[PDB]
Amino acid sequence: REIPLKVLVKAVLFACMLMRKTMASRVRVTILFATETGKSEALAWDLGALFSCAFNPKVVCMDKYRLSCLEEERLLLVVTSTFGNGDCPGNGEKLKKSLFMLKELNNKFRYAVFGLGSSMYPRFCAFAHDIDQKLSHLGASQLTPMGEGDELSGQEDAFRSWAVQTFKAACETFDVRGKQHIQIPKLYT
Amino acid sequence: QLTEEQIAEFKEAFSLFDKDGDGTITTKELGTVMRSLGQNPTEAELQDMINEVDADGNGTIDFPEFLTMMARKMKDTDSEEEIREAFRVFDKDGNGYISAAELRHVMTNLGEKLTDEEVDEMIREADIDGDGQVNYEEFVQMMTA
Ligand SMILES: Cc1cc2nc3c(=O)[nH]c(=O)nc-3n(C[C@H](O)[C@H](O)[C@H](O)COP(=O)(O)O)c2cc1C
Ligand SMILES: [Ca+2]
Ligand SMILES: [Ca+2]
Ligand SMILES: [Ca+2]
Ligand SMILES: [Ca+2]
Repeated sequence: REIPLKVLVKAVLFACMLMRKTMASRVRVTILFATETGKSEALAWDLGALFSCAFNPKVVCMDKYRLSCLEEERLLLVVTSTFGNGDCPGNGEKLKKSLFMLKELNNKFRYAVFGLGSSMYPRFCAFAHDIDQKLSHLGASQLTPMGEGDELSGQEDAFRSWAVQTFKAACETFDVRGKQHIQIPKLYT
Repeated sequence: QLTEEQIAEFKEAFSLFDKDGDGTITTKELGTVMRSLGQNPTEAELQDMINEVDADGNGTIDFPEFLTMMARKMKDTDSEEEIREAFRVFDKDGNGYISAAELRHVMTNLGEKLTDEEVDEMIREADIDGDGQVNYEEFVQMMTA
């Protein structure tokens, strides 16, 4: 018993050389998040974990996202909370200004949205609804309906619920081989 | 390039995948190790990988197909990134250092539970600056000998 490090290392290099290739051949997915208290970013990186089971997801803060990209996306996923009165989180105003200025979109990509909110306020998940309504108008096809995780009534539960359903749908419109047999995380049961 | 030493290491590396010892690596034996390493390819992707290295199109990978590939991919530039992706598999915290535990973790995940001793040596097996750890520089120097 045992494997010399120099050997193991060559073996893991073998696996990595293979994952790299199947990964670059998968479909890219962009996950955008905006957040004040960090709950959206956590859910956003959770969405990435789930999407890593069939796609090439990337988690990116709304303020580091260059709109030019909208013209090349295959599937855009958005996870953001709301503040003030239908206001976006801090790191979301930059993209907010843009997305609402934007009058046209040639690449009618696919998108799904999920926003964090709190029933207490009259404008519930208003920012998430704002970007969601705006994207349909621009032409993109709503993969799955917008979800809403109520800070008061089981946010995660709702998230996970939407995370999984939005994923089974993505594996469908994108023709994912072995669709119904993909082993996803344990939290999404 | 390619010295009997390197070839022989690639054979033992090959063996790590060919657990049952029949001389071929199956789409099943591949998934097992990749998932052990925290890689999550789908069944259809597993066959892709098997199909890519499978030169005789006979359904599985023998050492020769394995050697054929590794020898080529090694002398290349992509190794840069790939070798580095190989580091991350070990360096879970991405702190730039492969600590003893991390090495333990991967091994236990590979179904290889070792005493804390043989693990600390499995490190000094490439620890240039004797800090009981493997950095990137020492890791890349260990892959390219
Ligand atoms: C001052 C303040 C104003 C808020 N306004 C709204 C609002 O108008 N609509 C809503 O749905 N949620 C509202 N919330 C709740 C956040 O959306 C919710 O706390 C969320 O969990 C924080 O998410 P984050 O961690 O991703 O930023 C508000 C919270 C605070 C502290
Ligand atoms: Ca075998
Ligand atoms: Ca073969
Ligand atoms: Ca580390
Ligand atoms: Ca060292």
